[PDB]
Amino acid sequence: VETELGATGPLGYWDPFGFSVRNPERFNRYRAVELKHGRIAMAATTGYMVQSFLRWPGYLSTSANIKFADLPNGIAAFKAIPPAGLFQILLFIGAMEAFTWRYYEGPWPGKVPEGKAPGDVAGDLWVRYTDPEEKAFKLNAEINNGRAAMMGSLGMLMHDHILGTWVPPGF
Amino acid sequence: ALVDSMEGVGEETGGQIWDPLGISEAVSDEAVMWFRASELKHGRVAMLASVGYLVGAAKISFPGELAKGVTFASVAANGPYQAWDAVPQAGKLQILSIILALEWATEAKKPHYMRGGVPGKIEQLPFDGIQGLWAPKIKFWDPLNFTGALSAEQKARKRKAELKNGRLAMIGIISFITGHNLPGSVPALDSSF
Amino acid sequence: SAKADLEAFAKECNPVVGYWDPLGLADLPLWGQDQDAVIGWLRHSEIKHGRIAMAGFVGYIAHANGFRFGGIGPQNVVPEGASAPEVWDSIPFLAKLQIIGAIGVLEHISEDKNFLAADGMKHYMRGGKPGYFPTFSANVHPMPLNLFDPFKWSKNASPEKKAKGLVTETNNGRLAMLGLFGFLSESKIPGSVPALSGIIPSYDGDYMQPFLPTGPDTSLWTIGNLWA
Amino acid sequence: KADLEALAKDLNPAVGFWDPLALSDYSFWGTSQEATIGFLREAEIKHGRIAMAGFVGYIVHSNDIRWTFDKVAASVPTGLPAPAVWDAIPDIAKWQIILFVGVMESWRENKVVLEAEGQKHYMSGGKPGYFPSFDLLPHPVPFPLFDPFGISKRATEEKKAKGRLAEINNGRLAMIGLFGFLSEATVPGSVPFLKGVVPAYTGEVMAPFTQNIFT
Amino acid sequence: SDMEGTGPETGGKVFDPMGLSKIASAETLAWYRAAELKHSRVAMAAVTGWAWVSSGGPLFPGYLSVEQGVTFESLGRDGYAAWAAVPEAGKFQILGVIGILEILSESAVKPHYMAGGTPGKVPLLWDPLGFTAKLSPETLARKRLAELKNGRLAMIGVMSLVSAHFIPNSVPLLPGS
Ligand code: CLA
Ligand code: CLA
Ligand code: CLA
Ligand code: CLA
Ligand SMILES: CCCCCC(=O)OC\C(C=C=C1C(C)(C)C[C@H](OC(C)=O)C[C@@]1(C)O)=C/C=C/C(C)=C/C=C/C=C(C)/C=C/C=C(\C)C(=O)C[C@@]12O[C@]1(C)C[C@@H](O)CC2(C)C
Ligand SMILES: CCCCCC(=O)OC\C(C=C=C1C(C)(C)C[C@H](OC(C)=O)C[C@@]1(C)O)=C/C=C/C(C)=C/C=C/C=C(C)/C=C/C=C(\C)C(=O)C[C@@]12O[C@]1(C)C[C@@H](O)CC2(C)C
Ligand SMILES: CC(=O)O[C@H]1CC(C)(C)C(=C=C/C(C)=C/C=C/C(C)=C/C=C/C=C(C)/C=C/C=C(\C)C(=O)C[C@@]23O[C@]2(C)C[C@@H](O)CC3(C)C)[C@](C)(O)C1
Ligand SMILES: CC(=O)O[C@H]1CC(C)(C)C(=C=C/C(C)=C/C=C/C(C)=C/C=C/C=C(C)/C=C/C=C(\C)C(=O)C[C@@]23O[C@]2(C)C[C@@H](O)CC3(C)C)[C@](C)(O)C1
Ligand SMILES: CC(=O)O[C@H]1CC(C)(C)C(=C=C/C(C)=C/C=C/C(C)=C/C=C/C=C(C)/C=C/C=C(\C)C(=O)C[C@@]23O[C@]2(C)C[C@@H](O)CC3(C)C)[C@](C)(O)C1
Ligand code: KC2
Repeated sequence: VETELGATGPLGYWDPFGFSVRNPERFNRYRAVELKHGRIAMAATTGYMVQSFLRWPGYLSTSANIKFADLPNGIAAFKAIPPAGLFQILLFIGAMEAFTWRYYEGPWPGKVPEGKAPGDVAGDLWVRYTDPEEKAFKLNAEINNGRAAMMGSLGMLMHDHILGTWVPPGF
Repeated sequence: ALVDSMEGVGEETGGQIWDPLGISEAVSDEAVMWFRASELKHGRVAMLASVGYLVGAAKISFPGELAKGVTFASVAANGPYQAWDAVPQAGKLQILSIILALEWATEAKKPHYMRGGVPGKIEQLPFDGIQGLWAPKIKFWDPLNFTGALSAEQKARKRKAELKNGRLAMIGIISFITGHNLPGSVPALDSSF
Repeated sequence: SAKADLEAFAKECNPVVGYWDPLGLADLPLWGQDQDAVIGWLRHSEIKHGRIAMAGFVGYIAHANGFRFGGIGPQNVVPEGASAPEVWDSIPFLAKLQIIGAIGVLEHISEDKNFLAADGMKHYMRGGKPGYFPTFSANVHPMPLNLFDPFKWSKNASPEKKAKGLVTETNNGRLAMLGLFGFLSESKIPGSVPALSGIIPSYDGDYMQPFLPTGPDTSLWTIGNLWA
Repeated sequence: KADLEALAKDLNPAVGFWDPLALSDYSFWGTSQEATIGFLREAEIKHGRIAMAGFVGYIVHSNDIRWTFDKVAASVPTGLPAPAVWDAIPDIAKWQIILFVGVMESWRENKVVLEAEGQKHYMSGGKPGYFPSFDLLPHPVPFPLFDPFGISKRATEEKKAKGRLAEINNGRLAMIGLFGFLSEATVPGSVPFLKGVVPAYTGEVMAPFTQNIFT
Repeated sequence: SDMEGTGPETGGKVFDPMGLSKIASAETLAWYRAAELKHSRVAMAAVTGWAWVSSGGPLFPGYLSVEQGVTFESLGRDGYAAWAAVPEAGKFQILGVIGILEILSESAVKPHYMAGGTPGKVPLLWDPLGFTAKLSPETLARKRLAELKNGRLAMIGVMSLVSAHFIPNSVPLLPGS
């Protein structure tokens, strides 16, 4: 599994604990888990940075008298969302993952959907890169940006739970 | 080595591997050897910590004077929680310097425990063979050769006892600190901890 | 061999009752120590309890009547007539300490493997005779006369006579334990033993605490009493 | 083992195997059917034993009957039929009782001590409610729980089987009786027979300790 | 194990009720004997000092430290009270000489008692005049056994003195001070 995607940077194939050398047949599940984590992390990092200088106009509920511009930046912004809005967000995520972008087949654990690639959701109406060098570069860029976004989103979460902002002190 | 041929097992959890999270079979042998070394160091540190916390909570201080002007009982007047901070700065410096030297010397030895050594077998003389450094031949483990009258089977049985006691000591020292921090968490630990 | 000997001794103690073990302590491995050692410990402890109870009954009679030695000794501090629970209440504290120490020395000699192997004997748990006392013949400095037979008039006894003596010893020991705790129970709670009502006065101190109501600290030693 | 449930005829004729809520198959935690009914048998026997002991303890606590030299006799001498004198006990003693029960069950259900005795787990082909003896870590420990004096060291298999059937039946009836007592203590409901005038533990019977312990 | 030390008053056998052997090797038994011998000799010196000073003795004639105001007779007759009256320079000198002597004893015997050797045979500080330079090997074992017995008795002696000083009326022959 040393020649697969993600083993491109200065470290080559970097598996210290050896998850995929102990179980080489478990690489596809780990790749799907990493790809979902990376995509959620890119969305989270972009939301963290963009909510600081961009805010929607108008109200959020028009019943709890809560504005888009009144939610501060972060965890407290998710606090001030009304319970119906939280229910709708969870319904959107559940419908988005259980049926539309389905990362897992199988009864309980979820292997990989058929003979597709790990993280090969959406389908049909999605850009399919030909020219395998370009496809390999695009996929490796996706994976590496996902990993960097995981670390960044974790750091901003660590900052937000001990401050009022995700910006570290001194910045 | 593999987690199957390892001295943890124990008779309490049915005589098999306790691992309910599947950690032992999800990683390679090098990670398991690192985990065994970390568990053994944790257990020994926790045994020392549990005995020291019990002694400091019973207010059993040394007879004499810690620093010139500072009594052992003056530091141990409060509980073990407010005790390390009452130590003079030079004494904490010397203790942590000796611990630093011990860790560096035991890690800089021939066959590392992840590269051919035995995880948890600390070398008897960590400060021997270092160029420009002379230390007496006091052994780190057993300065008195207590485990020289022991056979291989007795050594294996006492290694099993060491592992079980280290696990119990980790639970106990975390129990002591949590019982001080969160009163009423541990029913036996009354006030002076 | 263990339980068979136990049945035989119980049958000789009483043909009617025979083996009476309702608790079944003769089947319990007391320290994971087989059957032989457990029954040896049980027989040795029963014999020791019976001997101590017989001696205690005689001593209780002697102190309740008033039977002092004479002068100078620890009897001089004990008042003339205080009942037997209170004569271990007025002797000096060091007298009680030295008495208990000498009893412990006797127990240790009765258990020390040098003394037992001197006169060809093993431990009662390891396969020796329960209740046997090795004579003295290892104690560095020589001892004048033994403890079981001080004047040695029982050296001509047949083994059958010795067995009947052991059976009588055990029966008398059991009955003396019962009598002595009749005395001790009447000294604590009234109306327990109907026969002993009004004879034995009540006692307030604890019987199971040796130095409770500890005695005084007096020096009865004269001539060169540098320990004032 | 599904047809091994024909022992309910021996427990009581006429009313044979009676399972309306058909728990006979109902795979628990993905285990097999025989393991599920082994769990059911062991849980039933444990509930019956605890119910019988709780019934006797209920009678004792209602009729006072305290220890002679116990210094934890500071509880009130009147006392609710039972749940207040449990509540009047200090919390450390209740915790020690609960930890004792947990230690003894963990001893009962360890497969090392069970197979050393010669008998497997109750969901792996073993008799439910066995409780093996003490091959403990260095601890002589005289007297196991079951027949410590040895009242049934020798016994025919017919007598043991009859005792097992009697144990299950008396356990069921003691579950019914003990919850009749607890019902007459709280929102009476057992006006038939009135159960013999039990005051009323206004509180919850299912509320151990005086403090909530945030759990 | 076999060693020296045993003799009469025990039956010609080893004395250890609590075990404290059968967990000991040759190295551990050598440490046991070295610690026993050092404790024994220190205790013999300690009883010979406390007994001489407290009971009687002419005491050392002179002054003890010409500058500070102390006299040999001004130290007193008590053991612990006179030790505190010894000046700090004298205490540090005694402790430093003892430490230098023992560090050189550890670094001077090349078959170390924990690595061979004979326990209790420290270099120097024994007979400078060679009183035992002609003694037979059989007689020397008797003297070593006598040293061990007298040392154990002296250990009990120093602890009796310490107990009598700290908790009064213990050790009944020793007085209240
Ligand atoms: C951090 C300390 C530490 C470490 C490094 C280990 C490491 C190990 N243990 Mg171990 N153990 C510990 C603490 C630890 N243990 C404690 C405290 C107990 C008592 C409950 C046990 C009880 C125990 C048993 C009974 C067995 C092992 C076994 C093993 C080995 C295989 C399991 C494995 O791969 O897990 C790798 C482990 C880790 C990578 C550590 C993960 C630590 C997580 C992050 C902490 C989670 C704790 C959580 C907060 C709950 C804490 C509450 C608690 C205080 C009550 C491995 C060498 C098995 C063995 O030796 O078989 C050969 C075995 O049978 N352990
Ligand atoms: C995690 C380990 C640990 C830590 C961090 C501490 C920390 C502390 N201890 Mg402590 N202690 C420990 C374990 C520990 N102890 C153990 C295991 C014991 C039982 C022996 C004690 C007994 C103890 C006493 C009696 C006293 C302290 C005191 C103190 C405080 C002052 C520092 C000091 O002089 O320590 C000294 C600590 C030790 C000497 C413990 C020995 C630790 C080493 C690693 C073991 C050496 C092995 C060997 C058996 C030692 C004997 C050598 C032999 C040649 C005689 C400090 C808060 C003092 C206090 O209350 O505050 C002033 C004090 O009077 N400790
Ligand atoms: C501490 C004293 C003591 C000891 C160690 C023994 C020991 C023994 N007796 Mg024994 N016995 C004693 C006193 C003692 N006896 C007394 C006082 C009597 C007269 C009542 C008897 C009458 C007797 C008979 C008739 C027989 C034995 C036999 C035996 C042997 C086997 C039975 C057994 O397991 O122990 C016996 C059981 C115990 C010692 C139980 C221990 C005491 C418990 C734990 C405390 C109970 C206290 C409680 C207040 C008592 C309430 C009494 C009442 C309400 C029932 C064993 C060597 C058998 C034999 O002959 O073998 C040679 C036998 O058949 N005993
Ligand atoms: C199984 C349920 C149960 C529970 C939760 C309790 C709970 C309690 N009992 Mg209790 N008890 C029970 C059953 C129970 N009992 C039974 C069945 C009996 C009759 C033997 C008693 C007889 C009893 C007495 C005489 C006293 C208590 C007391 C108490 C309270 C203090 C704890 C204590 O010392 O317990 C001690 C209770 C036991 C050791 C009995 C439990 C052991 C098993 C289940 C039954 C006995 C087995 C066997 C016959 C043992 C021989 C007798 C032996 C106890 C010496 C506590 C509220 C004390 C109290 O009221 O304090 C305020 C008190 O004085 N109990
Ligand atoms: C219709 C919905 C489409 C959704 C998908 C989408 O929109 O994807 C768009 C997309 C590409 C694409 C496309 C496809 C996806 C291939 C297909 C699409 O066409 C269709 C519909 O098929 C269009 C197309 C071509 O565009 C790519 C999006 C990529 C995205 C959003 C990547 C975020 C990285 C963030 C990082 C690396 C953060 C690092 C954070 C780091 C390194 C930190 O440490 C943070 C830091 O704070 C810390 C902790 C402390 C501070 O002091 C300092 C800083 C601030 C540094
Ligand atoms: C100068 C040489 C003599 C000195 C003597 C001495 O100094 O004091 C002596 C003294 C008083 C005195 C003094 C005088 C003598 C009157 C005069 C002197 O006046 C001066 C000089 O000034 C000193 C003074 C005041 O002290 C009083 C001595 C009193 C004494 C000797 C009291 C023994 C009790 C035995 C008991 C209680 C038995 C328990 C029961 C026992 C031991 C057992 O049941 C043992 C046993 O169960 C075991 C363990 C296992 C079983 O298998 C076997 C048996 C069943 C057997
Ligand atoms: C085979 C081998 O060699 O191993 C040996 C080693 C060893 C150690 C001796 C063994 C053992 C046995 C022992 C002694 C095991 C000890 C176990 C022990 C003593 C475990 C304490 C847990 C305390 C907890 C979890 C506290 C939780 C606390 C929680 C969850 C909370 O925060 C409470 C709360 O959250 C709730 C619940 C709801 C919330 O709304 C409110 C809050 C936040 C307040 C073995 C395994 O038998 C054999
Ligand atoms: C409720 C009620 O009404 O009941 C009443 C009844 C009653 C009776 C009034 C009560 C009582 C008190 C009781 C029961 C007292 C019992 C006392 C008892 C049973 C006391 C044993 C002494 C044995 C001795 C001294 C052994 C000597 C042993 C000797 C001298 C020897 O060893 C020597 C010897 O053996 C050799 C070595 C071998 C052989 O050559 C034979 C001889 C002898 C030469 C109670 C308590 O109030 C209860
Ligand atoms: C309207 C109506 O219906 O009535 C009302 C009112 C009323 C009547 C009050 C009610 C009630 C309450 C009731 C009926 C409660 C019943 C409680 C019940 C039936 C409680 C069993 C305890 C069993 C024990 C303790 C067993 C000990 C067993 C022991 C001690 C053994 O060792 C057994 C032993 O076998 C061994 C192991 C070995 C053998 O060799 C020897 C023996 C045999 C000795 C109702 C029914 O709820 C409702
Ligand atoms: C105060 C304590 C005490 C009392 C009150 C007491 C009472 C009686 C009675 C009257 C009821 C009889 C009839 C009797 C008889 C025998 N006693 Mg006892 N005896 C006491 C002490 C000892 C001691 C210390 C020993 C001993 C023994 C024997 C033997 C020898 C058996 C044999 O050699 O086979 C016989 C026949 C020795 C022995 O070995 O017992 C295993 C032994 O060591 N006895 N003993």
